[PDB]
Amino acid sequence: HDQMLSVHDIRLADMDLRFQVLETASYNGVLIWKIRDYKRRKQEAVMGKTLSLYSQPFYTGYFGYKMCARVYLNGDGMGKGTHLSLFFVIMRGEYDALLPWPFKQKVTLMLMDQGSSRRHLGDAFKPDPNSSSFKKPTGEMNIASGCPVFVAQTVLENGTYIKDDTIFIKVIVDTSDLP
Amino acid sequence: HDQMLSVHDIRLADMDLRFQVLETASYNGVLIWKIRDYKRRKQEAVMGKTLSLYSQPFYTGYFGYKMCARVYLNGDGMGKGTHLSLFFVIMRGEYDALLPWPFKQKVTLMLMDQGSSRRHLGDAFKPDPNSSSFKKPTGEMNIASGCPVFVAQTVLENGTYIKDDTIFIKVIVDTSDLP
Amino acid sequence: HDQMLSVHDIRLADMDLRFQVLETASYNGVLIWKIRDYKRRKQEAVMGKTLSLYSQPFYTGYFGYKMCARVYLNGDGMGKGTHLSLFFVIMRGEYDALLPWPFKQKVTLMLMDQGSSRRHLGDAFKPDPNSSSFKKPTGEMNIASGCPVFVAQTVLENGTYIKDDTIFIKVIVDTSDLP
Amino acid sequence: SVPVPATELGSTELVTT
Amino acid sequence: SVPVPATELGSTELVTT
Amino acid sequence: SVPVPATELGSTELVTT
Amino acid sequence: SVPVPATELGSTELVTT
Repeated sequence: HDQMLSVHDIRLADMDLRFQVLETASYNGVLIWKIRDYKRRKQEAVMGKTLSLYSQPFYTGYFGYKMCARVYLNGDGMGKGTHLSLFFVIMRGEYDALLPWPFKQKVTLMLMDQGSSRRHLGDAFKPDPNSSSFKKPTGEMNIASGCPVFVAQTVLENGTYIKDDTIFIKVIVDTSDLP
Repeated sequence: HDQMLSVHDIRLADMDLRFQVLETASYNGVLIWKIRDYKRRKQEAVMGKTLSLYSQPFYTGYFGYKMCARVYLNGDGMGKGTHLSLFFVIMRGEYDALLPWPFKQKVTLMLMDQGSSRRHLGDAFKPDPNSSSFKKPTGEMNIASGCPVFVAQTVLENGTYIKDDTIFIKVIVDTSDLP
Repeated sequence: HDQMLSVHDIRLADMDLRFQVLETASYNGVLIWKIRDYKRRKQEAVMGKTLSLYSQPFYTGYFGYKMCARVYLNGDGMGKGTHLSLFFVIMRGEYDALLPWPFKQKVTLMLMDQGSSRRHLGDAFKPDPNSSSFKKPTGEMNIASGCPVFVAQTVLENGTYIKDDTIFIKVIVDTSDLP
Repeated sequence: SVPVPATELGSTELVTT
Repeated sequence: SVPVPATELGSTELVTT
Repeated sequence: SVPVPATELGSTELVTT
Repeated sequence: SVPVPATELGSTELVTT
């Protein structure tokens, strides 16, 4: 009986994460990511406990690409320790066989401005036609791609971006050329 | 304690199916159905273990008709043993009282072509105004209706349609005349 | 000695069937099939002892396609119990590597009229470009293809077609576009 | 284009994954 | 004129004489 | 505008709430 | 309009009342 109870606890915990993913799932090609408790997680990134964070999956449509966002609070690569790194990730979708490849929809990475100025920091780019990040996925996720020097850490920590220890990240994927 | 554990296992299994239905639920009037492990299930249809398969429910909208798709791998009726039968099913929706009856939205049954040719096999039809399939539902589901001779078994098994032992079925329901 | 005698009897019986196939072999692209004792074999088809019968192989030429004819006395598929089903079968030829594929020669299925009227019942068709029946053979024979509703059983049993309990089946394959 | 009814007998299993 | 596949089940005996 | 690959090392935790 | 033969098997009961 004890063994079954332990299995039930694991299954119940797994279902709880499943509810949250479906609750925040989006199918309009635009992802809004809310990261609460920024202070403690930024310290964890500095200490190396958690280098990067993964967003909930989002889709261009009901049967579109399965995508997500990856962020480095302390920076990654050349932006380690001085900037914030944001990366765009292509995940394996259940309908990848019916979707055109390589991925070519325009991707815009934006950092929402929580202040009254609404001066959102953004950086738009076109997917590389010959990168492993935008090919047809073979594993669970492909190689993350983005801007390691998206926003400077000092610039981020000059107010209007961290309210209630929470940051907002917006990813916009163009769907005007997708059936 | 053992009796409650057995009840919990049944409830946990029921919830697992509930997650998948919501995960693949659609509300745009277009259903994409993925049927993996086609080889073993086609043999089961021949052996009579499972004659037909039911798709996940799909809707024209957030408060539209509750619909699904039914397929016979080995064929049904006059197409038994020689063709593949695809049937269109009307289910009882929670908002059926506010929807017009009988069902009259144009329904197109399509078989996705996984090859580079993208030569999808399709068959469009208009719902019969006086059939039990398109009336106001009284039970869980109505009588399945479709094309028992949709695609020939030999034609289906000539490549470009079964990749990784998986087939794709597309159902398109016109929603241009629905509020 | 007894074991060798049993082997000899099996080999002698196998050779006897080999003589008949060569005796009735044709190489002009036209097959005439004689089925004697129609009454007892029709009853066997009804009882399920022998559902279908296979004709002797025939060829378009000395180095052409290896082909045969398949007939259902009691009917097959949608014509079971009410019609006679005739199917056209592509067999694996020894020179299939030098022949064009898929099979595209016009095939005409005809039922000879033994009466003085000579009103032969026929049904001509063009091979399906994407069916497993007309592809390059991989096994001994491909999937049989034809008209399950070729001739009605009652129409067949209205005289001039069964003389001396024997029926004649003619298959014509066009060879005007074959070297 | 004429709809054709089904031949409901049994052995029905919903599949989606 | 559309070819129709078969319903291969069994009990097949080649006959020619 | 040129995409830059990542430096996947480890310590990845999905966060969404 | 083409007549279609039957599939006489059995279990025939004349009914008229």
